[PDB]
Amino acid sequence: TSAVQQKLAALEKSSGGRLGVALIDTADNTQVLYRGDERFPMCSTSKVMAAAAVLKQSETQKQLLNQPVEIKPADLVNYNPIAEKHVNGTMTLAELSAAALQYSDNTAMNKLIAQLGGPGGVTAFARAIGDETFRLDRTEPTLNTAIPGDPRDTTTPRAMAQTLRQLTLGHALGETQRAQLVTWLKGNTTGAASIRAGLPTSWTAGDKTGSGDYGTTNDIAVIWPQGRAPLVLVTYFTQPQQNAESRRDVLASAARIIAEGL
Ligand SMILES: O=C(O)[C@H]1C[C@@H]1C(=O)Nc1cc(F)ccc1F
Ligand SMILES: O=C(O)[C@H]1C[C@H]1C(=O)Nc1cc(F)ccc1F
Ligand SMILES: O=C(O)[C@H]1C[C@H]1C(=O)Nc1cc(F)ccc1F
Repeated sequence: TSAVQQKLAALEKSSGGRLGVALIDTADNTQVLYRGDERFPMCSTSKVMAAAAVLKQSETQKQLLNQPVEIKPADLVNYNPIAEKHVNGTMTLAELSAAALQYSDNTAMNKLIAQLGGPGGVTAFARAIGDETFRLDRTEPTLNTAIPGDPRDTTTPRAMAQTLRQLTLGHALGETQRAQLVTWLKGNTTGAASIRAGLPTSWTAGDKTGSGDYGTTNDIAVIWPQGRAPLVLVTYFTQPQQNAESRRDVLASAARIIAEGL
């Protein structure tokens, strides 16, 4: 095991939880992995798959993103920063995708799931792009129960890094769609204490965070340094106590360790 792996392991030991990291450097396509093949609860990081899948639909349904979707009072779940603003109104599939990605809105995510025919339809997209590891099983908010050993709504750091790469840097999506996804991720509001906090301040990043029970604290990011090829980094973290507090600082520190290890 490398120096970076030794430092990640020490970080993990200090934290009291379980840490999963995957970095892909698109320069030589080398990967740095820590518990890169263990399952972790995705929590809101799964929102990237649901949004990408609706993007995929729009490559044939050209005005899909502009379609109004009713927000009903019964639609609202535990955390709806944007959707609660449009109750007895409508938001578009574009606005829903933005709200899900940028504010982590759970009602928004449930609309995206419905648009895909259920959690199976989101998993269908993963399979359509070669990700055989991602599984989405539940809707919001129960997908965040993050129960130790539960395989539902999990993926591995290696799979999610490979997927995020294909979506934002690769050609799993049409160009218009990819660029929309990159824009959306770049404008995330929830990520300042996570991966971004561990990165040289002049790097551009887009990311999606996620949190859940068992103090589960996640972030997935595409990163663009300057004068070197982009990176994708996944940092997943979960803890033994059901009511454990969030540890975004762990993700910041994993990303600092990786950033130094380049
Ligand atoms: O075992 C697995 O995870 C893969 C082979 C199973 C599979 O693709 N199932 C599956 C895929 C989907 F996209 C939706 C529902 C499903 F049950
Ligand atoms: O979905 C795929 O193309 C890969 C996972 C393989 C598969 O057989 N899929 C699959 C299996 C199932 F049992 C149900 C739905 C599915 F899509
Ligand atoms: O965590 C997020 O990204 C936002 C979506 C909100 C959410 O459901 N998270 C969440 C769920 C839980 F069940 C427990 C803790 C949480 F932080």
